[PDB]
Amino acid sequence: KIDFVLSVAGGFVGLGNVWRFPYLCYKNGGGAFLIPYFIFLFGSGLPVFFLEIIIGQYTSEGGITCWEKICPLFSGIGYASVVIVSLLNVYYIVILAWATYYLFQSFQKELPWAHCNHSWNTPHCMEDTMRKNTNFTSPVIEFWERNVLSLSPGIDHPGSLKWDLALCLLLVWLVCFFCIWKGVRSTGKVVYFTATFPFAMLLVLLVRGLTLPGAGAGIKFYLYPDITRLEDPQVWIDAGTQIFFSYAICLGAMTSLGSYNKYHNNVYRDCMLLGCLNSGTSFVSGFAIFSILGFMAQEQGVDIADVAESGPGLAFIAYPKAVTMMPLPTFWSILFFIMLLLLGLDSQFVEVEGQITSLVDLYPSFLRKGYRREIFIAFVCSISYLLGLTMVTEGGMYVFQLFDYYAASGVCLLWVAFFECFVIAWIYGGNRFSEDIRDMIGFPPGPWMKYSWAVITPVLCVGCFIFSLVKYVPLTYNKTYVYPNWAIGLGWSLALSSMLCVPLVIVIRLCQTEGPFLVRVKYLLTPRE
Amino acid sequence: ENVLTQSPAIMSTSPGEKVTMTCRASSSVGSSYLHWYQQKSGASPKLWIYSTSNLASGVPARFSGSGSGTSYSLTISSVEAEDAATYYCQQFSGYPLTFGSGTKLEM
Amino acid sequence: EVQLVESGGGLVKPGGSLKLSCAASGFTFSSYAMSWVRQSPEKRLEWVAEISSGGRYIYYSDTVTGRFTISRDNARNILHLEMSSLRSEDTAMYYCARGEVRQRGFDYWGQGTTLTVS
Ligand SMILES: N=C(N)NCCS(=O)(=O)O
Ligand SMILES: [Cl-]
Ligand code: NA
Ligand code: NA
Repeated sequence: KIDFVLSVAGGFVGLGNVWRFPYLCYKNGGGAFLIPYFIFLFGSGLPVFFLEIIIGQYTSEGGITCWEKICPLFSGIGYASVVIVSLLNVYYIVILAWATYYLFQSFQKELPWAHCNHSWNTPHCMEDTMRKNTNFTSPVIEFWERNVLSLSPGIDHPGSLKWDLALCLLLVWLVCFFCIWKGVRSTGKVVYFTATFPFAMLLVLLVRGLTLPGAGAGIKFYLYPDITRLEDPQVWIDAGTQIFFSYAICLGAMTSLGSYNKYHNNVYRDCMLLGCLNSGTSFVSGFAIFSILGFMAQEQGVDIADVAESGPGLAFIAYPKAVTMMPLPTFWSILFFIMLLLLGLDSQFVEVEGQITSLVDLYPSFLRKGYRREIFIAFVCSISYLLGLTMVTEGGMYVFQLFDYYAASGVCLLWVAFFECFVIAWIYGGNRFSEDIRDMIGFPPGPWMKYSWAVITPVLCVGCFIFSLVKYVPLTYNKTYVYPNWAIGLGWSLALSSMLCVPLVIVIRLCQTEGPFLVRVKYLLTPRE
Repeated sequence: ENVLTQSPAIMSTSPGEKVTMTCRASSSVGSSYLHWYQQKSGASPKLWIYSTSNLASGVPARFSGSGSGTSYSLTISSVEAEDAATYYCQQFSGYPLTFGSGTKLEM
Repeated sequence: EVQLVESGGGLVKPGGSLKLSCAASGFTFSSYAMSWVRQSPEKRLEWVAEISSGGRYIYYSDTVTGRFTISRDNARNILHLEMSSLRSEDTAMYYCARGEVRQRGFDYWGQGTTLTVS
């Protein structure tokens, strides 16, 4: 029934499509991004999404515990997934904090990013219309930098705590608490609006973008590939782990959703249609963003790669500009940020719900019902609030960029995808798993799925992983700022926190199990109830 | 046990006439999980229609299928002596698997 | 895919035991789920048991679930059905059928073996 379809659609369609994909594509020069993007999509993305859903549906266990019924030895995959979601939920909601701040700033006769008579603006401001007539800055960019973000000169300078963004984070976390606690904002007929309006606004933005003068230059930037860049491991990791991010895999959240589905339900077609929806909205909203970028390039007289931030703020530069080019800008500003809030908040609801269902399944003795499950959820939300609050400082953009790069992205996703596919294909067995799928959905996976799990996904993950280490380049925030070495170490700390769960859980399970080593391994390789 | 029943248990017919057969289930059957089998007199059955409308490899194109939920049907544009056989509908949605009572076309 | 051939039909006393065989050829027998279907002297088809490709999932009809045991030999491409206590209602024509895909049905049927319990 459509509870599953709606849960998945609202979960893994979200800010990954509207906000992350455009900025990673822009960061990597546009067209070159799509080749590895589609290679990963059809090699690993859809098959691993189906794999996660099928694990969940087969075991009827949530995220961590399903591996006890498939391969206990590699139970560390579940803990790695859950900690990945723990960090994602910490940093992902800061985007909703920014969206809330923008929305409250929309309630004006004139939008604050339309011109720079305002106080925060540098003396070097030039209103974008007149620039074509020094290091001038656009009001749309420096609203983002100096009012919303109040950007510190570096991560080494935390600066003050933004007392307004703190309450924006508090508001969105309260919304998450009351939605997950009471179960509100799901399964109702109101979902007819909640699931449809965001795509309507995306269509409005796309129609605006494609009609702006200079859109064609942006689309050429978007679709023409410079094969030279591909030589750099950066585009490959960015695209492949953007696939893994956008599909919410390696989180165990999709596995958690699958655990609620009936054992004999045929999910394959639904999974393929949902994947089409996800990758399609990403690719299509690419045309919305890059048309606006081409328009800005034509208006200001600078190359497309120079017009905006090569980073997280790309959406908060581009769409704010677009809504300024429409009748009654305040109306469309409010609608844009309500669309962004709804689209991200359901993906936040799904991710937090998956985290909680995965965690309560470990100890159902406690955490049973509203008498204590509500308190556990409240504790999780409070902790995630205090951690996300670090990104609300003036230096918070650098911390957010470090989180977005390392904590739930990059090699840590490749690691989990590799081990999931490797376990199922070679430790458990493709022959066993295809028979299980035949028992559940009624027909075997077929060769695309079987070989994607057996060879293609492991090969792609290992290739990108090793390629990024042979041709290493460090992180930079906006192509100028270089992180200090301790910040790079912190990013690797975040990534390794997720990755090391597999080795350490393996050793923890080899210990405390009885008997010689051989029987220990054989016992841990054997499923359990 | 989902009981399947076919109404026209026997069908007196002559070449050139059109035919439609009915197959009702005690419980709803998914469209992809109902099939029709032919069995010539004195020989083992052969798959005839699957997924409620997809014709098997050897069946002539004159056959067709339709249905949804609790009721299904199979039809012939025009019969021929080669079509004189017993046709069984079968649900494959859940166990035990059950075949219909069968309908025999007499000419 | 070409061929299925049953063997082992015959005459046994009421309450007796009998084992049927069904050899396969022309396809990789280990890759397809297999089923036995039963046709009474009244020509009515009745399903008996299913065994999946790896033999790990097995299903029985409610009228045989306590008395019939199904098994397969993937190393020899032969399918087996064993009846422990044959009731009078168990006399019938027995077909082994290839049923790998539930959305596609029984692709191929064997020639069948008659079982008599006079
Ligand atoms: N957060 C993750 N990873 N997935 C949710 C869907 S999306 O908003 O990132 O496209
Ligand atoms: Cl995406
Ligand atoms: Na969403
Ligand atoms: Na997505």
